[PDB]
Amino acid sequence: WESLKKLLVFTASGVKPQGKVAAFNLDGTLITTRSGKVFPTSPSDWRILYPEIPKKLQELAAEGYKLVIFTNQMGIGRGKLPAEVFKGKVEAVLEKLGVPFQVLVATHAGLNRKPVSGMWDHLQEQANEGIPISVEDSVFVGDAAGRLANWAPGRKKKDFSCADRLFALNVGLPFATPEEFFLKWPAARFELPAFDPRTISSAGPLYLPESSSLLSPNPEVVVAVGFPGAGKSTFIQEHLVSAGYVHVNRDTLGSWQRCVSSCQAALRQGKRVVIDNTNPDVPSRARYIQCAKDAGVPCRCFNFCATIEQARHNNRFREMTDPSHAPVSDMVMFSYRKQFEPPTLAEGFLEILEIPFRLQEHLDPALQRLYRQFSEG
DNA sequence: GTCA
DNA sequence: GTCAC
DNA sequence: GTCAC
DNA sequence: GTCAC
DNA sequence: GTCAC
Ligand SMILES: Nc1ncnc2c1ncn2[C@@H]1O[C@H](COP(=O)(O)OP(=O)(O)O)[C@@H](O)[C@H]1O
Ligand SMILES: [Mn+2]
Repeated sequence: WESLKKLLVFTASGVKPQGKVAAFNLDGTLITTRSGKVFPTSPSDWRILYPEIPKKLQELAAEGYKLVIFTNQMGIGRGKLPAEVFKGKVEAVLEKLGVPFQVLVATHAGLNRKPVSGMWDHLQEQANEGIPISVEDSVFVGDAAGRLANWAPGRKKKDFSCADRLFALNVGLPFATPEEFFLKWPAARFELPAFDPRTISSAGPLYLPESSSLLSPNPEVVVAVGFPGAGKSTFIQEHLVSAGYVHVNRDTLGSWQRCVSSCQAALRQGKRVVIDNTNPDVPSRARYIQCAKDAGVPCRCFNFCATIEQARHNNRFREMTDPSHAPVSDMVMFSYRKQFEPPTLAEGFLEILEIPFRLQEHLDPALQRLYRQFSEG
């Protein structure tokens, strides 16, 4: 065993560096509960999932594969499951399996939690003896495979997650469910998430209508509207603030009232101001429209188009890339969704720019890779 | 993020 | 300093 | 309660 | 956390 | 402490 950075690593005696791997998930793939319940009642509540398993694990072992387990255990980092308790469930599990295994445990959220590919990377980079690992000559077996309800005669309930299949996808590993793999069952029906980060691009206009202009040389108030994670601050900094707009932000000032004051003062200095809040509904936007009317200046709306799933994906990406910032929770997202009212001219706007979400152009490579990965099961 |  | 938000 | 598989 | 008290 | 899930 060893305790690393948001990661656990049990390495067995007899585990040998190899250039192909056969990796599995733990719960639901190698073992299951005797209870028939999701989580283990006793710490004795576990049995091998199929009797075929140790036999196949032995063939693979001799056919040269390195044997590895990729398991999410966040209940650990969240204090719902003491490490040493779990630390030895797998030690136990290993013996009944017989074969030498290498175990990688994702204790927390972030790059290491499947479907994101951290644990895999940690293996090719640090956990072998530098010997490369052929992705296509490898394989991942997992039960979190997004299978539909009633995916087989016996099996009624839909999978709780598509995390294992998506992990495979992000890596490029061939994938199979424990039944397809161990029992030679035929591929089951399944569905992937509706939002696919791989097909997001930079193609198309930065804003609509294209006839309009992003900036104005005269004082105005620009009111952003959009989910947290829609990319408002990033866009506003790159195109408005760096050109002289005063950046007014509740996150920074503490209250809408202070935003209003600060907007008022900026207009008094003859400046152009942008309100970088979520501003989801008519009453939130009216605050700033009123300021514009009072100062006798135009008010425009930048309406950020990111969908909830796009914004959630960005939020996950922020957690992994920018930790000093506090994670927005889904509750915040669902609340925005219920509050939301489309911006319209009747509110008193001079115009409304729609700002579609467009992948960042010259994005650094290694972060493009990360951004491209499915980040939730 | 928000304080409606 | 407490309060509703 | 909001980061158990 | 800030607002209005 | 509130919210939607
Ligand atoms: N156009 C874009 N392409 C790729 N990533 C983006 C884009 N806009 C924002 N991001 C990333 O998404 C996250 C949210 O950005 P941010 O501007 O803070 O959103 P908001 O201000 O709407 O909450 C950040 O990680 C940021 O780097
Ligand atoms: Mn922001």
